[PDB]
Amino acid sequence: HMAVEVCVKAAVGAPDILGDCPFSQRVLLTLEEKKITYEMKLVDLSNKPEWFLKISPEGKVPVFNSGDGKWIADSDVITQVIEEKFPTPSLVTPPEYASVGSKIFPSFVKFLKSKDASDGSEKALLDELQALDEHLKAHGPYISGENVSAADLSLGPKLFHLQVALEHFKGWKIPENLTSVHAYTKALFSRESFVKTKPANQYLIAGWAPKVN
Amino acid sequence: HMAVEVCVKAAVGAPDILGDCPFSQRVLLTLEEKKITYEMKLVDLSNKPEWFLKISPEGKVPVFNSGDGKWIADSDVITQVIEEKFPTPSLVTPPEYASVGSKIFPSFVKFLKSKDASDGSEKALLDELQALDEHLKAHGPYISGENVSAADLSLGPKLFHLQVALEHFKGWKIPENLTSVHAYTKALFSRESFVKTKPANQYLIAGWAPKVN
Repeated sequence: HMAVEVCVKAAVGAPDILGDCPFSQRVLLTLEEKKITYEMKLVDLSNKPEWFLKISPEGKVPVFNSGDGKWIADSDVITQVIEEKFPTPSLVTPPEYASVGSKIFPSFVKFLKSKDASDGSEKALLDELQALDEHLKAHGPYISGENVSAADLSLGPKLFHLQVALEHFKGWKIPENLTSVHAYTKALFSRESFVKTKPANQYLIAGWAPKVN
Repeated sequence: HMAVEVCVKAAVGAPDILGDCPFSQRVLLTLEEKKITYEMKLVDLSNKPEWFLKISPEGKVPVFNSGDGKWIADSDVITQVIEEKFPTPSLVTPPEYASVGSKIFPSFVKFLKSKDASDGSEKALLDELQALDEHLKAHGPYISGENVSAADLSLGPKLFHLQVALEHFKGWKIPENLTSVHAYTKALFSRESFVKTKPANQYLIAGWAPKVN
């Protein structure tokens, strides 16, 4: 029977280069951490190939094959299907810590797209990071203590995008007085799985550039 | 080891009565169709019990246990975790038909909440149902032909809510010139699994009533 497969976003105009999808990176982080043998198939969404449109006709990424031939979409769905089919090593996050940092990504996009300083977007984002800092100071170094879980593989890519896009477009960085957020991103981003699956800053910025204007 | 379990919304003030959650009904429809032995645990969200807040601390429904002790949320996640752990009988919808009727439910809520007739909400909903009718006329009686799949178990509850809430609050019904939508809802709603898991019209209307005003 079939191999384990994942289709993710490639850099625009470079089909052999990994793109900036943070939902695709969550799935890649899961597959790496569980030491599963798989194949990453890159798709340039501005030039959707024949084989891709067969597998995912609505052109959405990521799409995953567990080796059964049935292609499934949505990174929440995918990472949970992976947890069931490949339970060891466990990456289960306790439900008490499931929604930790849930509003950081929407607040990041809100502040990035912003043109007004009286917007309240910066404060709303800062308040969201202050809450994450408090949670990490109390129950860290990761979302669920001493070990990396699913919630980290989801939030990690989102904080990476926040870091690169806000520095480039705004000159804004997660403030250093948020010591627990910083130890968290320092620890998470330096992981063998993150370093491998992270997009080059270049493609992250290029991807966000049209949405900023 | 543990039993298969699902926590769903109960009628407000009646913990022994099945509530109106259409995402919970999708999961119940999946569990019935796959002839899986499970237990439905009812939760009155206006009076969240002790045991429930342990299992799902963010108070969200549905929540599901496949018998491993690990509670999971989101009906898209749940129904796909069920498809992997219990593949026979298959309920896989081909991805080509995955997004069929995707905008019907948001358009229904838009038109229900509406106070203006010049809103364009009615037409937007009608256009969405006309497209579903065309798809069903061409590739029916269900979303994926002759047999019921996952997409039907998702859309079915949504069309049921649309039917009951729009008749009660607006005097609006899916027009009868949409013959394929009607054969579809006639076939789907009469199924042993639907009849069993459907909320009483009463609790559907009561649930929507505060959101209409």
